[PDB]
Amino acid sequence: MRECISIHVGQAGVQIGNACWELYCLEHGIQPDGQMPDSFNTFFSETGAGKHVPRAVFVDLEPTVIDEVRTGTYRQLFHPEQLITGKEDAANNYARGHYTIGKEIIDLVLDRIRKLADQCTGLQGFLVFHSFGGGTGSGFTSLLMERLSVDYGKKSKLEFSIYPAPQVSTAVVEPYNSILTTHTTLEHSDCAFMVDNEAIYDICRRNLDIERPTYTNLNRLISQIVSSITASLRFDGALNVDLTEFQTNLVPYPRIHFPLATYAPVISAEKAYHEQLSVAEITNACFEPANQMVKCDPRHGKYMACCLLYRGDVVPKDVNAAIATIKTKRSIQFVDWCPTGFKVGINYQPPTVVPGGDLAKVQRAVCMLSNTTAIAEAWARLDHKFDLMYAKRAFVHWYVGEGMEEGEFSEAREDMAALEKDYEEVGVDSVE
Amino acid sequence: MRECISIHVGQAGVQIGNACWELYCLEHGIQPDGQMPDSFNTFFSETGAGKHVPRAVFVDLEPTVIDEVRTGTYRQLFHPEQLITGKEDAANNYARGHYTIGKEIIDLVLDRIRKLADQCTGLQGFLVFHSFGGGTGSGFTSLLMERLSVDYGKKSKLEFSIYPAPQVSTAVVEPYNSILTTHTTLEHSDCAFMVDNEAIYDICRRNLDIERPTYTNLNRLISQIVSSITASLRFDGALNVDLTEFQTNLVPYPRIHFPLATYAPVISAEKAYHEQLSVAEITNACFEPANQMVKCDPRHGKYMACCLLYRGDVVPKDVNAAIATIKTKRSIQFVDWCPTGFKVGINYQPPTVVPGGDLAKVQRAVCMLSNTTAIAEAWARLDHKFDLMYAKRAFVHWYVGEGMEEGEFSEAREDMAALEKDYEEVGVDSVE
Amino acid sequence: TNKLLIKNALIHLTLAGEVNKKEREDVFEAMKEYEDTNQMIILVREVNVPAFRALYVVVVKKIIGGPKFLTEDVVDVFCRYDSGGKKLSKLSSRTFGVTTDVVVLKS
Amino acid sequence: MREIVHIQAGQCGNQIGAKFWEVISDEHGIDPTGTYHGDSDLQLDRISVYYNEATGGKYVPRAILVDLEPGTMDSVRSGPFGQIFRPDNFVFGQSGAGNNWAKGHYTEGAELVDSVLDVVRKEAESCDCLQGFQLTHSLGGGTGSGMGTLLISKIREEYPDRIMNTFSVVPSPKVSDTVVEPYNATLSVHQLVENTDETYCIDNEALYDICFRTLKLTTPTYGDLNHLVSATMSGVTTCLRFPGQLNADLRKLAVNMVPFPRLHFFMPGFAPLTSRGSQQYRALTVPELTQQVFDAKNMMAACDPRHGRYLTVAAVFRGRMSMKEVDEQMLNVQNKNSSYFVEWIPNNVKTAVCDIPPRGLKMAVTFIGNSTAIQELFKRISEQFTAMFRRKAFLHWYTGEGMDEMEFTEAESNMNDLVSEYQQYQDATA
Amino acid sequence: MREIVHIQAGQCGNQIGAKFWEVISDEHGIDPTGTYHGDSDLQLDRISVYYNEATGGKYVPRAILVDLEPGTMDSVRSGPFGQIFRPDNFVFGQSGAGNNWAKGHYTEGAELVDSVLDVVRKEAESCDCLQGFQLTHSLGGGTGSGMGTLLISKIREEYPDRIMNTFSVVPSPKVSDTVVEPYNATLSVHQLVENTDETYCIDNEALYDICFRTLKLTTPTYGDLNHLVSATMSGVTTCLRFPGQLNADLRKLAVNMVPFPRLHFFMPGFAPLTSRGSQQYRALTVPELTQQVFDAKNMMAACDPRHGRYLTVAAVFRGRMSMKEVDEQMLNVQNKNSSYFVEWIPNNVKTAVCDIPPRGLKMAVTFIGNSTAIQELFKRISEQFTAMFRRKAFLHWYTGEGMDEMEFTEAESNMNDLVSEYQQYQDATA
Ligand SMILES: CC(=O)O[C@H]1C(=O)[C@@]2(C)[C@H]([C@H](OC(=O)c3ccccc3)[C@]3(O)C[C@H](OC(=O)[C@H](O)[C@@H](NC(=O)c4ccccc4)c4ccccc4)C(C)=C1C3(C)C)[C@]1(OC(C)=O)CO[C@@H]1C[C@@H]2O
Ligand SMILES: Nc1nc2c(ncn2[C@@H]2O[C@H](COP(=O)(O)OP(=O)(O)OP(=O)(O)O)[C@@H](O)[C@H]2O)c(=O)[nH]1
Ligand SMILES: Nc1nc2c(ncn2[C@@H]2O[C@H](COP(=O)(O)OP(=O)(O)OP(=O)(O)O)[C@@H](O)[C@H]2O)c(=O)[nH]1
Ligand SMILES: Nc1nc2c(ncn2[C@@H]2O[C@H](COP(=O)(O)OP(=O)(O)O)[C@@H](O)[C@H]2O)c(=O)[nH]1
Ligand SMILES: Nc1nc2c(ncn2[C@@H]2O[C@H](COP(=O)(O)OP(=O)(O)O)[C@@H](O)[C@H]2O)c(=O)[nH]1
Ligand SMILES: [Mg+2]
Ligand SMILES: [Mg+2]
Repeated sequence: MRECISIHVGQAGVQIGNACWELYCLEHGIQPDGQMPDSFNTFFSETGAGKHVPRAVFVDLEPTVIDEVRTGTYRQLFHPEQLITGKEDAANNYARGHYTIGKEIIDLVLDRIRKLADQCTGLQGFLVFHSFGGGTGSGFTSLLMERLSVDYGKKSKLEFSIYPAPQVSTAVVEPYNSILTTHTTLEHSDCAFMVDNEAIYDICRRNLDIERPTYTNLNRLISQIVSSITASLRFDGALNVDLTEFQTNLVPYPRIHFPLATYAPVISAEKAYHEQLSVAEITNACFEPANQMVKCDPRHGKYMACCLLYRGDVVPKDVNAAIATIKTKRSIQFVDWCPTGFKVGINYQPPTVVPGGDLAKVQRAVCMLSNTTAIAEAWARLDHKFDLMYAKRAFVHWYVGEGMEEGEFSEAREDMAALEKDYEEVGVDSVE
Repeated sequence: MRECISIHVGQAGVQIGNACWELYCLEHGIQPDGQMPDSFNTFFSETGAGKHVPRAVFVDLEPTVIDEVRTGTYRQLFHPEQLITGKEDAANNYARGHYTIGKEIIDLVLDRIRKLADQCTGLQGFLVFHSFGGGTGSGFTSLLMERLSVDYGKKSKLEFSIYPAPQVSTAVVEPYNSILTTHTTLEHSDCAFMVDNEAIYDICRRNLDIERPTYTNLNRLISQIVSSITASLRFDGALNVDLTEFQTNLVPYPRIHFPLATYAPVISAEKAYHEQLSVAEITNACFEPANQMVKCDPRHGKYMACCLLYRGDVVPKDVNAAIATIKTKRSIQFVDWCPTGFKVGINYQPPTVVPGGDLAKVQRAVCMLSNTTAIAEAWARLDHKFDLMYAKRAFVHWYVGEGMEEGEFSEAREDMAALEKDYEEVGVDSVE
Repeated sequence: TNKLLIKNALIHLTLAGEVNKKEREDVFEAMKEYEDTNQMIILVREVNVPAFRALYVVVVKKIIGGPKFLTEDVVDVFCRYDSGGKKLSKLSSRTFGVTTDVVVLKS
Repeated sequence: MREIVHIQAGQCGNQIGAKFWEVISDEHGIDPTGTYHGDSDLQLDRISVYYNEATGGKYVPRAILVDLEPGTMDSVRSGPFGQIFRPDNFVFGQSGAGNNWAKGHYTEGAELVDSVLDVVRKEAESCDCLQGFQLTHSLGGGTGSGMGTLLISKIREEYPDRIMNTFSVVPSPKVSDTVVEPYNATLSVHQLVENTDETYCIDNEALYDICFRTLKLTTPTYGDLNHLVSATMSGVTTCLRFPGQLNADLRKLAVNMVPFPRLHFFMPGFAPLTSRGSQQYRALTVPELTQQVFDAKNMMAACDPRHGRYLTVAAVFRGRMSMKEVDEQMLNVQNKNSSYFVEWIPNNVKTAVCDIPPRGLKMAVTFIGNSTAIQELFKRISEQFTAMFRRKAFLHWYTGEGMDEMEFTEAESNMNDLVSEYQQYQDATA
Repeated sequence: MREIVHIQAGQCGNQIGAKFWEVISDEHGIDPTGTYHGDSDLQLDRISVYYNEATGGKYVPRAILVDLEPGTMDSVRSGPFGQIFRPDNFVFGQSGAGNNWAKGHYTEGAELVDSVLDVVRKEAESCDCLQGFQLTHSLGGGTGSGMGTLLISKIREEYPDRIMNTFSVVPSPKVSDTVVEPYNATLSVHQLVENTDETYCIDNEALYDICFRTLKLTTPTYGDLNHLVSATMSGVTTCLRFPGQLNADLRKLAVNMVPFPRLHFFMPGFAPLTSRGSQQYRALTVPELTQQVFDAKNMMAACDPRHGRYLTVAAVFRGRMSMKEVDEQMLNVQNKNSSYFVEWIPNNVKTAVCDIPPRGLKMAVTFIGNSTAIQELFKRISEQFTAMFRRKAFLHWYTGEGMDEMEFTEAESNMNDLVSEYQQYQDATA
């Protein structure tokens, strides 16, 4: 009676979606065929026969990565009307994923979401998995967040945006494909979770002792975080928190709604020994600078509204005991106007392991979702990567030729520059 | 409820600590695995599973000696993040243990200590094992005692310095590295115990009849002395003495805090017969000119504040009897201002023999500590070994080229020369 | 006195090759009357891509241009030229000294 | 889907095509007959990008072969992998090459052009989603410069929204095999920066030294130089027809590369280039496969990368490797080559990784440079045009076909900007 | 970690190294191919100091082989352990040796200097913690004195904060195999006190008397002289690549040793040196492996240690022994020889003990002295300069390449202080 659905726009959302839907079948005994040997109705509109198809719409412009799904192990799971493909990709071009080619199949996408809201009576929210890199994942979501607010408007719309790193970038027009996706979705997003590609490599290197992490392994860490946010629907816990409740505790203004996730503990199999990982210990591992999955220095700002999503055998006294240590500490300075900014959710499931993953089986976990202040310097970075590449008019001739104007680039920067004034608007102290 | 961590800076500190942590696992039935088939909470932050990891931080710049630990018998024992290595050693150079390489990994060390004292509610003291020889063992300690006096300040900070021998020295800048590390640690050390190599070679020849003492065998004697100081926490006796209770009895003036250890009886296996080793016989063996573990003549001075730390089956009547024999003797002269200067502790544990060691199993032991007078004649030694190498300005060109001023060498000598005046300040008779 | 640690990094990491040959030959004769001053540091555009922007001395004075004088607070990191691998090596220091040779500014 | 047409023109192009469709057809496991014998089923999942299924389970290449004499077309037909082609494609003339730009574009190019495009149209109606037109010519000769720079201006008249990518062989600095190649080049550069999208400018002079130094051969035949070019040629499109962990195609390798609509002249590269006996000394790891790439000896275009700077840099990999080893090494070389990149382009390493190595190796790297290092390629060619135009030598053949004296200054006026802009966009900062 | 580069220059240097890498290969158990066959796993724990692992578990040396003619490099490549090296390292020239400091530094040293250092730069990028640079040359010749004294003045331009330890065979008093070796050494002494850190002055003269009296041979070939030198050359570094009790390394063998930044000329030593049959007469104890050392017959540098005194005397012991027996003997020989040490250096013995003896012994001693005994090495050489400069014979060859008549007086003025400083700090008391 509470059903959330998921959309997989681009490729970086689709291969993360291969890590999510593999993982849900382990937490419920679901086969890849949909067979199983009662609260899993939040993701699976079932059939009168034995099969549990998922609630997922895989839209893609190029037919490349979808054919790995149509031929892989989870071929039999999905309904083959969900698996929507096309002919030519946007190819890192906002004007080929929002104006030219993305205009074509948009009436096959929304009409497919139309036939999934009728299998639901308690429709809950949206899960668009995408990235800010390409012009498909950040050029078609910007089209599609406009459309699902025309359809509903009053439903929660959660993204999981894979963030462009300050160290490593595998594109060239990537600071053009991020300023354009802000302006289009900022008036119709709900709460976009930032996850960085860079910071997972350090967590795979130091805390896990993996020197060769593949894209198979950077998505296992984003699999458990998405499994932790939606852990309160599929299971009964001590203090549950539904998806409609995230938009009020975490979003202080109609602009600042960019939380960065953080999972803990992350340990190797050999280091499951040698330590005990108490809730008073693993909570201090949340607020380290060395464990944040978006590369900033969190001791260079504040914290407007944190949020802790515990799970496993966790004592709610020791939660209060571990938190009362934290607000007494020195380095972790919250915001003056926020009195005390936590929203703690204790659930009754251990963090389940996937076979083949290099994560130890621990008895408890936490997915901190910290709306910090200091990430605006990382928003200040992707304007300095805009200004130097726009005074020389570099790479503009691909956008102009496919339906995009010159007037809409210094426009959205000033809109982004208005979003950068708002974080220093937070950092003031309105005294007396 | 009482915890005392142990840090092993250098190489000579660590190779003693290879023999120290061998002994505690004998005195508690602990395997090298951390398995075992409320007395051991002072050295083992135990896990809820079966493993008792020690409270140790092995840090060294050169990665040679630490790989013996990571491949030895006690591989599985230590928490592997504790064992900290680096690349280029200080290599007997003070400006490469404090200015060049010491600034590199000081933050991996202190943050690792930071994650040990949070597992401690009753934190008691420090045990920094370091030798005065190298520029790692006397260049990284002097950096580290500055830093841990910023974090804690009030806590007790015990060290164990392997003294430079008066006739035998296996280094050339060793009379430089003693005057350098004194000046830095003298304002922040607590009670620095002097143990000499050369006297342990004497005891291995005469009282033990071993003609080939290896560093396997010169460390078993220091392993018993370190164990008997920390024998009152781990056990329970007729009169116990904690580690904070050392620094008040032993340090009269805040400069003179350099006592020398003495263990007794040190007998071979064949000489366990032929004698009786009574509680009034072994205490006369404590105050010999021969049986001291620093090669000095104790009859060339006085005794400011002795200390006796017995263990084993000891009756406190004869302790009062054997002490009363000692102050009536001729050669032993206490200082005129100290009325009676003893501080006696009795435990209920015989000293445990280690297999392979050539020490005989006895019923009782004594770990004599004595803040004596005449050790400053051996401090007068390490300035005549300084002046002849500073007049001709030898070896200075390695210090200056690695971040070290020239003005900080006659400066620290005068501070060492001020330390020479205070022992002769003691020995006078302030009459009327 | 670290003339070797900076001239090596002028023509291998910051201004190397045939492109800026006219540029780095200017900054040899500019410091010829100098280097009796003890230490000299450079400004670096970014810690990821080290490009040369300004040449300094240690007395912080610019001779060939950012700011004429720097503070300790606006310094991002303190980098050490790894001679064995022609890269940068970060430090834990916040003040100046013999160890630091490469500084990066903030924004 | 995403079908590509492969047109061949000139003698130099038509002998890569005997080797290219041997480079390709050994990856997909294609016999000399036209059938399938491979083991993996991943090959036939994307066989239709270059092929057409015929009756009997046979696959034939989508190649269209153009010549002005039946000389070299008879060699490719009689050669191995020659009977794989569709025999209607072989469109050839009679008058010979002429080694003459004024003949292959104004005299013979004006007759056989419509008999080419109707076979092109027959090959394009059999394709559902047309991607682009990879064309194999060379700037040196007269067939592949008059006819190869005509299908640019005729098929883009028919297909104005596809990708046009030529695979050209550029004249060398030291040796010259044509006396009028300073006239065949400048007449073609005028036609390339009109209606193309990219051009993999490959030299011969740097291609010989790699066969001498790095490959360590003795007698390099053209069967071992085109063996090395066509190895690089298949690596561009191998992410368009095989599953990769980070996908690229012939538009992602078009938008990310080209910063301005004229500066689109590339320079390829390849790794590993072992020796026959020195394949037991170097470790085959990603930090070794990159340090071989960013040295100047491996650049097949005969210029120095340390002269001039880079604008955008691609690095298409193959094989099965890990994305941290890639992203560490793409950071690591940009530290130690920081002065060689340009300032107003940040994060200037485009990177893609496929998952199918070449048949027999373990991993391989295809480099796609884009630099201001090729400013003295055009400075070299436009000077050889200058001295040969003052004394107006060799002019009484082009003028004899009716070509005007101003048009040689017109094409020289076009290259006058293009030399300036690699200087103009070098020291322009912000 | 702590990798070491092993550059080889000159004919004399390139024939020790062919024997030197035969020594290192037998302590770690290395075949001629490159694989592993040893029994102990302690050998491979620090294998990465001289080696780079290649594919298939094969280790190759980190050696860079510099030459001016292809003569001697043909002998090493055709000889055994020739195929262990990497065939890109063999950097050689064409114009012969020359036996000419004006040719190995001004004529052929000007061209082949960057073909060396680019291979040096390729070896250093494959190293994590770069330690130092051991160079195998000889003061006598003209390849190992012009080219070998150029690489120090180019690598310290590139690596100013490392250690540069050269292994120089020094000309003998009686026999002289070069007439102008009094010109070769005094031009090389000018280039080692500039930019080195230590220099093992090994002679030929005293090396035969060890091979005649102590070893009791009849016909000493160079295959047995360099057999004896390389036994010392591997002993200095075995406290870095094997676990020891009281450790030492190349920087601990720098700060302990060198009192002033110019007096860094060391003299080697080794024990035991048995006869073939007289190994059954002498006891193999540490008090016998010390009295063999501190006598003058064991010194490989041909000078009398009793003339002049010592400054810092290190003695790296090896094998399984006990530290009391060590420190008893290092005290005993300082009591009985106290007049041969200097007054103002107290406690003047550095001592190291490792635990892996050579294959077949039980314990071994490597002696690294330092003395004022080599005032009459420089009193010998600088006078042979002097009588060959009053008439200024042999000058019309070095001047012929462009060398000035003051530059010979500059290098002679450099040695004029260095003779005085072993006299200035000899009787300086306090
Ligand atoms: C059956 C047996 O034990 O034979 C011994 C042996 O009899 C004696 C006589 C050897 C032997 O040495 C010689 O005959 C000799 C000849 C010319 C020059 C120098 C030595 C031996 O050849 C040498 C050899 O030494 C080694 O193997 C060391 O690892 C040595 N290796 C080499 O020198 C070497 C020789 C050939 C090829 C490659 C390496 C070494 C020493 C220091 C540092 C590294 C390596 C040894 C113990 C033996 C023999 C075979 C007879 C002695 O020498 C050494 C260097 O060990 C000479 O006095 C010692 C005492 C040894 O007992
Ligand atoms: N989390 C995650 N990110 C990935 C993975 N593969 C690629 N990426 C990221 O994807 C980003 C590029 O955007 P993509 O989504 O792959 O591209 P696209 O949306 O399909 O658009 P085009 O490729 O231009 O058609 C890069 O920043 C990569 O870091 C993966 O397996 N997991
Ligand atoms: N008691 C004892 N002393 C030792 C032992 N090993 C070395 N030493 C002493 O250590 C002193 C040398 O200092 P070290 O601490 O070993 O050197 P270091 O501080 O590690 O620095 P490096 O010089 O870089 O190795 C000498 O005086 C030795 O006698 C040992 O096992 N036991
Ligand atoms: N790489 C390569 N270059 C070739 C080959 N054949 C000819 N060339 C080059 O092509 C140029 C001559 O042009 P060519 O194509 O034969 O003349 P055309 O037939 O009129 O186009 C010269 O620069 C030749 O080096 C070949 O097989 N491989
Ligand atoms: N110990 C030793 N000395 C050698 C050897 N070969 C040559 N020498 C000495 O090297 C000197 C001649 O120098 P050489 O290196 O051959 O000339 P270069 O090639 O110009 O450097 C003479 O003193 C020779 O005795 C050798 O194998 N061993
Ligand atoms: Mg895509
Ligand atoms: Mg050490």
